[PDB]
Amino acid sequence: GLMQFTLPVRLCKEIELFHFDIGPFENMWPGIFVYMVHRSCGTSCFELEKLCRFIMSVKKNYRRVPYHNWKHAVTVAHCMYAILQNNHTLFTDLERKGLLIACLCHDLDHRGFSNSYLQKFDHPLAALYSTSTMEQHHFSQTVSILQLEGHNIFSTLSSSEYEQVLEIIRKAIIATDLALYFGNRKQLEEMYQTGSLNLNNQSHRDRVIGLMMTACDLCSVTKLWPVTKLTANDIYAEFWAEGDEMKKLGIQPIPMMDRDKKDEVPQGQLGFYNAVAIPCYTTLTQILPPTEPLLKACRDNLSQWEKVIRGEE
Ligand SMILES: Cc1nc2ccc(CCc3nc(-c4ccccc4)cn3C)c(C)n2c1C
Ligand SMILES: [Mg+2]
Ligand SMILES: [Zn+2]
Repeated sequence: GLMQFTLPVRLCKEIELFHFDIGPFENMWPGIFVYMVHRSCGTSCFELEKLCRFIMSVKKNYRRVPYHNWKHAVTVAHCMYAILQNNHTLFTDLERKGLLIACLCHDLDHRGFSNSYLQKFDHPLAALYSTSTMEQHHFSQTVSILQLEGHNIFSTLSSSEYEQVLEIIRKAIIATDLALYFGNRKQLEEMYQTGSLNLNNQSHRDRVIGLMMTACDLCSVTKLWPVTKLTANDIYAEFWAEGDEMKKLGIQPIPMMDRDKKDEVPQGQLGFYNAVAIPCYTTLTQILPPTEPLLKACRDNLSQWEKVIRGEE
């Protein structure tokens, strides 16, 4: 009960910054996550024994793929921790609880393949879930683990507080389907600009949590250049494996997934920063001004990709 988690001084200070890298020591990531729950939620949010057992079952259910792995889960949760800590008074007790768990769980049991590949392979999961295939699976795996004995971290919540948090988590995880982000950000753009955005309106809060989920999920583009550059290799290593599997089904993959077209990566990153990342962190900064360091870091990385194209590195 009087048991803090504490971190070495360099981590204690840097973990509060949006651009923090959780580092290569896997055995420290559980403690980093518990540290973040304790500071953003409280030492009383979860029974430590249950939380530790829940974290280790979540870890066990992430696969050894190059990008959509346990490191990505904890990275996306740290970005959410940074957003929550810079926007102290905007979020409910239940939202603080639900969103760090949602982030840790959002890619549970990912196989390194897109919704599109599952649909073309005719994977069983594509028949069970016609849209946001992997994301409905991730929520389903979250509920499974919550129902393991000794794993219900929400046990002290009332019946209706419990249903509310599981509903925050479901919407948060569904929102990580990037196909839904474009529409969601357009609506948030219009609401903010006509002045109709209202954070007492639940359907509005939902949209804003959706955008935060996109922002955390994409946070590799908000790191220092050497982190951003090295994560991009992991990201393309999955896409190219998927491209290879598309070719096995007799389908030319899109160039993004075709390892023969590696040369167009710098130009593909530009498109991505311009069409997805910058718009994402721009609208997030408009709604939540203290998240501006994410937009600034993203702009700095776009400018580094421009330098790569000009052969200045
Ligand atoms: C967090 C993060 N999430 C993602 C998701 C997708 C992409 C890939 C962008 C991208 N490359 C291409 C491309 C590359 C080589 C040849 C032809 C086309 C097209 N397109 C849209 C990146 C870089 N991401 C990052 C950095
Ligand atoms: Mg995902
Ligand atoms: Zn993800």
